[PDB]
Amino acid sequence: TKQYERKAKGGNLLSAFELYQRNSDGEWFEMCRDYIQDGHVDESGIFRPDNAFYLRRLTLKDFRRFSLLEIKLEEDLTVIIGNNGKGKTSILYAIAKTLSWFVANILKEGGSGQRLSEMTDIKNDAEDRYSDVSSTFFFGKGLKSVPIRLSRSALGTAERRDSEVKPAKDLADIWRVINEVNTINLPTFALYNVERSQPFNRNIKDNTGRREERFDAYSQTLGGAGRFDHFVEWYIYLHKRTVSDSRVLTESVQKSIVEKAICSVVPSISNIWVEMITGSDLVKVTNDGHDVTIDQLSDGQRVFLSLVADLARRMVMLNPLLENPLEGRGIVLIDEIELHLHPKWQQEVILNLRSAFPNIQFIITTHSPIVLSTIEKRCIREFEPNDDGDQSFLDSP
Amino acid sequence: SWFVANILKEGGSGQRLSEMTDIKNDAEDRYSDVSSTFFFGKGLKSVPIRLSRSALGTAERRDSEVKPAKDLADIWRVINEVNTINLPTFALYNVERSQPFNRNIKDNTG
Amino acid sequence: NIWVEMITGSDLVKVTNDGHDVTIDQLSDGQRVFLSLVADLARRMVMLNPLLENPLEGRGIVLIDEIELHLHPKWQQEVILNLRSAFPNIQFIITTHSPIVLSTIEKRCI
Amino acid sequence: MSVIRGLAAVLRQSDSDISAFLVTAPRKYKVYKIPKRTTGFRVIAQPAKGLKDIQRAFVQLYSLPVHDASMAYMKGKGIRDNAAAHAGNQYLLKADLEDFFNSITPAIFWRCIEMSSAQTPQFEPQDKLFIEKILFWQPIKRRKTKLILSVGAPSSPVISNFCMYEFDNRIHAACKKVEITYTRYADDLTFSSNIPDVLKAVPSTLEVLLKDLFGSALRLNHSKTVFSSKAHNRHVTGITINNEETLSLGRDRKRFIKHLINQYKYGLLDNEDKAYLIGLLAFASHIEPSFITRMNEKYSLELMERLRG
RNA sequence: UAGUCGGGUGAUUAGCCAGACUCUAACUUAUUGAACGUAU
Ligand SMILES: Nc1ncnc2c1ncn2[C@@H]1O[C@H](COP(=O)(O)OP(=O)(O)OP(=O)(O)O)[C@@H](O)[C@H]1O
Ligand SMILES: [Mg+2]
Repeated sequence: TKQYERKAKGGNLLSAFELYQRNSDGEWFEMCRDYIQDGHVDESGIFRPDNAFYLRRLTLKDFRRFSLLEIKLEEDLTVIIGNNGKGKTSILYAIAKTLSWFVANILKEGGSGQRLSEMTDIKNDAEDRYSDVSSTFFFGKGLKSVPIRLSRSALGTAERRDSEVKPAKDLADIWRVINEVNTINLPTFALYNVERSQPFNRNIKDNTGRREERFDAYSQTLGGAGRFDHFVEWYIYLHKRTVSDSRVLTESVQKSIVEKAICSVVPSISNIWVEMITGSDLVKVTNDGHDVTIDQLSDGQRVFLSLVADLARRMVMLNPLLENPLEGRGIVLIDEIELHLHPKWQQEVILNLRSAFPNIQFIITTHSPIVLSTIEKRCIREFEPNDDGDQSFLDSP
Repeated sequence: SWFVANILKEGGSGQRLSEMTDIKNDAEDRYSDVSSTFFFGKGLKSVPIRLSRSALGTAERRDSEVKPAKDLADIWRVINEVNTINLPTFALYNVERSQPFNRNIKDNTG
Repeated sequence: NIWVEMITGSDLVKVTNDGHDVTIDQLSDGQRVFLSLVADLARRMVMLNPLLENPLEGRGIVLIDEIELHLHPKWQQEVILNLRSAFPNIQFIITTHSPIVLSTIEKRCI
Repeated sequence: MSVIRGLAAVLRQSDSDISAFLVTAPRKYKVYKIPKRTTGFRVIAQPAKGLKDIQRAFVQLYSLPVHDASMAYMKGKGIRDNAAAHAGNQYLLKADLEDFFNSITPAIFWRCIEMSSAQTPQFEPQDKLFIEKILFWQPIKRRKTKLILSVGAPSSPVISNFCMYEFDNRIHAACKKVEITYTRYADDLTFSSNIPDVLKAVPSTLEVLLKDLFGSALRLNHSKTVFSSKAHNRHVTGITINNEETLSLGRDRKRFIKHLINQYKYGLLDNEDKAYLIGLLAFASHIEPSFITRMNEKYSLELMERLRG
């Protein structure tokens, strides 16, 4: 026993929670809660937490077209460049499956994550017929490393490889158990790919779940396209209450925060509201100085609005104790950032997002040169024109 | 439903409770249970079962308990494949039984 | 190259793509979409003109929106000439917002 | 000549009782759990009393070759010798192996004893039955064909050094031609040099040589390769190297030792922490002996000789 | 710029004072067994 006390008094996180559970079965509870909550306001008026959370390194062995590969990532922004057939989508697919083991263990004790397919993800001519993926995360000077591995063997072979997932369960239990006694702010995870472009209709609703309770924010968050049909239903619920005229916020404040972010980021929308005088409920916007319903917008306009609106709702529900909810921790993945955008909008998208969301880590890809024209040179990674699965490390220009 | 599934095939699974309809709206325990007990003569006088569920985001979890029910259904299935026996019946008739009759019985299958 | 093959008592399609052999579900999105346009248009003309020495020399009208979708800069520079070389007698109406595509077309057509 | 007479003579017992006991020498083990320093358990198995005596006796009758670059489980040497050899070089590399003990089986041993570059001893063909029943563990009761080498048994260290003999022999001779230094502990590999862009090639060379000697049986753990230089932290088997090219206990451990002496000055310390403090000072004297000369200056020699055992 | 090494005060695992260094590039670990340092 004395060994845990000599570690805990030195500032180690995992030894403090071990004493709390063993002795509860109040000195050790406050050490756990303060490590998660401490921070200060900088000279520009932005809140910054004492302990950050992010990904440091990735590695791949006999996976799709790669024999062996390594890559190192930046704490703020990273951008990948190339042509058709070079592996850009296949990298984001490997990261997204790894994050699913955290989300499953915040919702339920002893939950289950996603798998690799034994039919299509193994390399076609590899002699040993199995594949592996490996990662490493950071969470401040209380614990400087957290490792994970996923693996699988080809269809019809006689010997099976195993995964190693326990270190992810150990961290996710601290966030789940401390939050039930007292309250804390929680992290965000999301993926957007090319399945975002789709048509819109009004005759639709879900009879599963409730759209006003805190844990709905994690529902279908790694699926590839956001549930914009849940945003409309939630925004109408806020209206019907506020019309009847600690640190939690009232529906009147929550409604005001979201409307300001939408008008600030999208170049050509200037106001939005709900109305219901005719017998039914509708959403209206002002666009080029004219007045329209959402179904009259062009595809380039609807796609950009749909992305910005869904992220803001999740940020506001998960951080109930901050003064400005858009400043919490998290990780976000986006593929093909210029889909449907005119060349005058393409050259300025990235810097608006980094202004509106100051503490998130972004990972992004593209195949056009105009988007880079304002970025610094330590944020960029690029493939060889000469490669055929030989390049074993990705590098800057 | 747990007896019927185990007579037909090895392993198998029954039905389960629903998290958004069946749990009482304001109970501070945040979980719900249903419990039963059967009899099968002087040599096997008690067989208990429990079904359970709980709300999402809690510190702990509740599971079901069903092993004593699987054990009895395996005896009926294993003995019958060696030498034939009689088997039990289970049924439910609801208010939905009153509906019209379709005279075109053209459908055929083997 | 492209051909039909049989494995495990089932038929399936193979292609050779930049040096290696694959199934259709392994291609990138910029490769699939471009294949899907050309394969559909060729069938319909082969079925409709049975009495020409080359079925693809018949007549008609075709509409296309957003030619630049999923293509990188070196391909979107040249796609128009390859289509017009393969279907000599069709009338085309086309739309775009990228000025690279225009860099090989005469001023009357715009 | 034969092992059974040799054991019976050295143990001073009748030889029929040796052959009667050895029939089921596998399965004579006890199993238990020990805690990790952060959270969780490690699982250990140890051979039953009396089977220990046969193992200690066997390693008297025979001897096997060992290369100079090995640093563990050998007499006279220790971890300070391993740390001292790299202390002059400004660049560093490290690597590791999967499942080092459990990966060894009788088929590996009987190949290595035969194909050797060195003077292995001869044996009677019929003694192989008794040799296998002395050296290996059967973990699963029904799968009677599984035999593996346990970490908890007195004979295992020697056998684990012998199996590496040709790997150490070749890689050291290769590094000497290019100005690179090599040493190996139980299962750590360490490389260093004083010129740039030479260390980048090495990981590829190891992976070829491993499959050439062992085939599928042992492999490199890809998740643990690390590079460092004079611009970042450097350590070897728990010992730190400073920018003045000398060995160190590190600032954080020095400051923690100062606190415990200050508790003793005012009589606040108690018997458990007093015993622990004496054990640390006995260790610290071997690695950084100039530290004690400063401690009996900041505190009186009078107080220091009272604390000392 | 920011990281990393550590001589000195300091009821001392904190804070503060002084002086140094850069190959894309450290993350402190396990007994009752084996080897080593110190008692007995
Ligand atoms: N199992 C496999 N074995 C070998 N090659 C494969 C395998 N699976 C896919 N490929 C190769 O993967 C490449 C496409 O990879 P991916 O779709 O990730 O690249 P991408 O072009 O950058 O994607 P995108 O631009 O749409 O984001 C193709 O060249 C294809 O031949
Ligand atoms: Mg000991």
